[PDB]
Amino acid sequence: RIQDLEKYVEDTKIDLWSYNAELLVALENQHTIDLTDSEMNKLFEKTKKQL
Amino acid sequence: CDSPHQILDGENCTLIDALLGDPQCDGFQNKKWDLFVERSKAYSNCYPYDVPDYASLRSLVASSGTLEFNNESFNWAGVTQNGTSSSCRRGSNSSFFSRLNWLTHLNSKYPALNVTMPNNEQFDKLYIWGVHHPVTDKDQIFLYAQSSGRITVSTKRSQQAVIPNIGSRPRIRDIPSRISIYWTIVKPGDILLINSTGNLIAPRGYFKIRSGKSSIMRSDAPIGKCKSECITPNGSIPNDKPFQNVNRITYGACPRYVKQSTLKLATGMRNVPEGFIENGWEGMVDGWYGFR
Amino acid sequence: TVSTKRSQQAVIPNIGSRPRIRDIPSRISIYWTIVKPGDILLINSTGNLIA
Amino acid sequence: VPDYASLRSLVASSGTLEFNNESFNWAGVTQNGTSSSCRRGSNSSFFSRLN
Amino acid sequence: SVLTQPPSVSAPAGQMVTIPCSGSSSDIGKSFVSWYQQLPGTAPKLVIYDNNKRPSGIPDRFSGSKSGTSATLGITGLQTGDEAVYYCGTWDSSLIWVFGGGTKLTVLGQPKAAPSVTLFPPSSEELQANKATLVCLISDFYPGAVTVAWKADSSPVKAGVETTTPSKQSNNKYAASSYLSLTPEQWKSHRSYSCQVTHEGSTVEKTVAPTECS
Amino acid sequence: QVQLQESGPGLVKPSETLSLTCAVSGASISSFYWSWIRQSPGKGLEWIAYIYYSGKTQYNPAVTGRATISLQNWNNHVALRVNSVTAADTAIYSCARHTLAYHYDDEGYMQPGDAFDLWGQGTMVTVSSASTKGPSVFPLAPTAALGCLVKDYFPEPVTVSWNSGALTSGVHTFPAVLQSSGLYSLSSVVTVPSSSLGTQTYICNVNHKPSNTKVDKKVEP
Ligand SMILES: *[C@@H]1O[C@H](CO)[C@@H](O[C@@H]2O[C@H](CO)[C@@H](O[C@@H]3O[C@H](CO)[C@@H](O)[C@H](O)[C@@H]3O)[C@H](O)[C@H]2NC(C)=O)[C@H](O)[C@H]1NC(C)=O
Ligand SMILES: *[C@@H]1O[C@H](CO)[C@@H](O[C@@H]2O[C@H](CO)[C@@H](O[C@@H]3O[C@H](CO)[C@@H](O)[C@H](O)[C@@H]3O)[C@H](O)[C@H]2NC(C)=O)[C@H](O)[C@H]1NC(C)=O
Ligand SMILES: *[C@@H]1O[C@H](CO)[C@@H](O[C@@H]2O[C@H](CO)[C@@H](O[C@@H]3O[C@H](CO)[C@@H](O)[C@H](O)[C@@H]3O)[C@H](O)[C@H]2NC(C)=O)[C@H](O)[C@H]1NC(C)=O
Ligand SMILES: *[C@@H]1O[C@H](CO)[C@@H](O[C@@H]2O[C@H](CO)[C@@H](O[C@@H]3O[C@H](CO)[C@@H](O)[C@H](O)[C@@H]3O)[C@H](O)[C@H]2NC(C)=O)[C@H](O)[C@H]1NC(C)=O
Ligand SMILES: *[C@@H]1O[C@H](CO)[C@@H](O[C@@H]2O[C@H](CO)[C@@H](O[C@@H]3O[C@H](CO)[C@@H](O)[C@H](O)[C@@H]3O)[C@H](O)[C@H]2NC(C)=O)[C@H](O)[C@H]1NC(C)=O
Repeated sequence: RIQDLEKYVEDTKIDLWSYNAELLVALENQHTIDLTDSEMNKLFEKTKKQL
Repeated sequence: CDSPHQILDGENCTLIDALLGDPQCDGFQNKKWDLFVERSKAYSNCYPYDVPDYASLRSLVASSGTLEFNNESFNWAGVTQNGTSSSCRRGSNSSFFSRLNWLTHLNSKYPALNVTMPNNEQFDKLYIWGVHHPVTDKDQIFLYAQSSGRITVSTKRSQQAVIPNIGSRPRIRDIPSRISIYWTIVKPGDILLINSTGNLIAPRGYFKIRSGKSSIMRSDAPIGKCKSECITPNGSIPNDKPFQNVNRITYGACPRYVKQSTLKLATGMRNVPEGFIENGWEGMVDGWYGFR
Repeated sequence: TVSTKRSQQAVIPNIGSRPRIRDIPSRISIYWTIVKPGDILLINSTGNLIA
Repeated sequence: VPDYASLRSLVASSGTLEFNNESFNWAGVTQNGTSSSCRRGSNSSFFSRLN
Repeated sequence: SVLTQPPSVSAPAGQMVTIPCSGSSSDIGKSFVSWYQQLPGTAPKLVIYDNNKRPSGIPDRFSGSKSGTSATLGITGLQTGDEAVYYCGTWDSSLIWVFGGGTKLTVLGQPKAAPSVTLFPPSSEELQANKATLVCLISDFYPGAVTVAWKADSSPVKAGVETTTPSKQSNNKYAASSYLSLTPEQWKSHRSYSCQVTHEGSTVEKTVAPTECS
Repeated sequence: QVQLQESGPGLVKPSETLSLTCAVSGASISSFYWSWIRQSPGKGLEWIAYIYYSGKTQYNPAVTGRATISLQNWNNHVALRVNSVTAADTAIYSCARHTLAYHYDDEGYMQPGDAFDLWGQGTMVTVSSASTKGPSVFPLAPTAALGCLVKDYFPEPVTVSWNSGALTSGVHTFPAVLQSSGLYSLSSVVTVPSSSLGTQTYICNVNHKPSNTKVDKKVEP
């Protein structure tokens, strides 16, 4: 009984941390891409409004 | 890596055998530690023994992280102290667990021991003792005059009582007898009481318990001279990345175990080989954005 | 012997001295037994029972 | 049976009632003991795995 | 001896006494105090632990107190059995134990006692070993003041005499012994010896005389 | 019902080491603080050192570092060795118990107590260079009185009882005296009723522990 539970705790913990990690990367990248693209899009607009 | 966390290699010895004092584990006496390293090659050379709730005893002692031991003096009335058996050989002569005292009859008589030992200090005292399970009734009488044994280790808070169960056990180190080990904690202002009629392998004192950060780890890894805040059974890892894939078991400032074998974090922008709408400029190097 | 149709509990009194508390060196161990509906509790004792 | 769930959970995890029987020279005792509660059709019997 | 206490005090039976214990501020001012009674010939006994507390078996007759650098022991209604020496003691700064000098408590009112003198001749065994010694045993006499001299045939003895200083006995009455070392040749070479025990109180001067071959 | 009995030698050659133990009874040695104290003719009452099963130990500075207190578990004794003995070291040596302190110290251990709970009788140690000489007990015969006489016995002290310690009342063990030869000599008498002058036998028990000589003489007119 106890061993079944001791495993199920550390197991279901690893799951929840694994999901939180995958989501963080995807979320984290999808944002990294947007900041870099937008910073260029700002440079284009900064030049146009200047001309 | 040994430098950051004090490592104690349990070479050839388990943690319990070192606590009891298996002749191999004499070097570990009164040594403290941060992390103990139980080996898989480690074996028990002493008298056959089992201990109920072994894991709890092992996990409790590991958390304290010290085998500091102060001896105490008990007036064992009319019994032969320092009982020895060939099962735990010691160099040349035969011996016994270093921290336990095998109490047998003295001149064909075993008087009922009613001994007392208080705890006047402000910290908890942990006594480690046991009971002997003779293999046969003849061996029982040979060791202790009375036929049936009774042991009752008491304290103001709680009371433990064990009855020896006589019977055959498989010969291990040619010894068919067994020993059940128990532990009792004596809080400050409390007092230890032992009333036994026989079969008692009483202790030689108490272990100083401190509530600490120490733990234990089953590993076959070697130890070198280096500083790394993490320790896993596979070995030591660096705590730079916030996720690890090595092992479920960690100790120290370690990343969290994830099933994923790799997670690429984007640190640059989208790479587009050859304005900007179609593609980016490969030749640019001094900066990231620019004008052509 | 405290018994139910589902399970059974049995304890033997262990004699011996205990450190005196309130001038009473003897002790008492307390147990509990839960009896589901449709089941019957029965107690068998020959001594030392505090029913 | 004490720690019933553990046996259930350990037997369940194994997932096999595979069974081979061995021989134990039970000297001078009556094997195949029988009780009227464990009927096997007409005659009385006992648990199939126990002696 | 960094604790000062008077060498001796005296009081009649049934009255009160006060034993002072002067010290510095490094010892008593900081630490606690304890009082110890040492009856003659016995191991010293503890009388007062901490400042005012007395152990079990110590009558409320005894009482203690503290006041800055000095401590005080008190006994009401004295008995003759309380004649002993009393020690104050404590820790000091350096955690080294210091006892006081000592206070010899004498209790008065015991009536005068006449000395019971008993003179034993030399043993038949000692004589058989070419040696001999005469014993004069003085017991249960009140004021210590007793003078003892030996007489060989009603003449002053030359030398070879030793006396123990008197002491209180279980009967709370003083006792003492005197020894006269004698040659076996000189034992029968004279008619009689005698120890004269003049008692300074009343000058009773009692004498018992033994003789050789009687 | 805890008791102490200090076992010790009678004499000790100067500049040598002095061995000493006191036996404890009915209590574990590890349960309380123990200290030695010695009384001497002159030079006050002198505490030497205290011990505790922790290892905490303090020595008196007036006695040089030569004294080292130990305590032993097999025999349930607390011991005391002092090397390089001088003539000043002659005294009676007693072991005594501290009052439990009821307040721990740094690292958890109990502190030494502020009072000496109980004392043992003690043992007289003499710093001499002469050889120990055994005693010789010649009885003296006779409400009357009789007694034994211990003559020319050298180790400083000597116990005398009557009938294995049965005869309590009417006994008086006298202080010894130095003979000009240089050997002490004590003698104890006992008052008894004359009606049993041949009825109840009288055997005194003289015991000279420093000479390992116990001699029981008898009295008869
Ligand atoms: C119950 O049965 C078991 C096995 O049937 C008994 O254990 C066996 O006991 C015999 C002797 O009693 C042992 O034989 C000896 O083995 C040593 C090992 O080298 C050898 O040096 C001796 O010369 C002798 O042959 C045997 O090893 C042992 N086997 C095991 C597995 O323990 C047991 O003693 C029986 N108990 C009773 C109460 O009858
Ligand atoms: C770090 O140490 C752990 C220790 O458990 C390693 O995990 C173990 O790795 C071995 C392979 O070296 C696995 O063995 C495999 O077993 C299956 C059957 O169970 C067999 O079919 C395979 O051929 C292989 O022999 C073992 O299962 C695995 N244990 C666990 C609990 O995962 C690990 O590989 C070491 N290295 C790293 C980078 O983690
Ligand atoms: C708890 O400690 C007490 C204190 O010793 C133990 O009591 C003692 O028990 C023994 C064995 O029962 C008694 O000895 C027996 O006495 C009977 C009287 O007839 C005699 O027939 C037997 O041959 C044997 O000598 C002993 O008298 C008794 N002492 C006292 C003071 O009660 C008790 O057994 C201990 N209980 C435990 C360890 O569970
Ligand atoms: C076995 O050892 C235990 C532990 O010492 C004994 O229990 C103790 O017995 C004594 C008997 O003198 C008790 O002393 C009592 O103390 C109270 C305190 O108010 C007092 O009023 C009484 O007059 C008596 O002096 C003591 O309390 C008791 N418990 C402890 C913890 O010491 C036991 O008697 C021994 N013998 C057996 C057969 O168990
Ligand atoms: C049971 O075993 C213990 C093991 O500790 C025995 O304790 C040891 O007893 C001996 C007795 O001779 C002690 O030896 C003494 O050591 C001192 C200190 O160096 C020395 O000055 C003495 O001359 C003497 O040799 C020994 O120290 C002591 N402890 C140890 C760790 O060896 C105990 O005696 C045994 N009990 C029985 C009944 O066999």
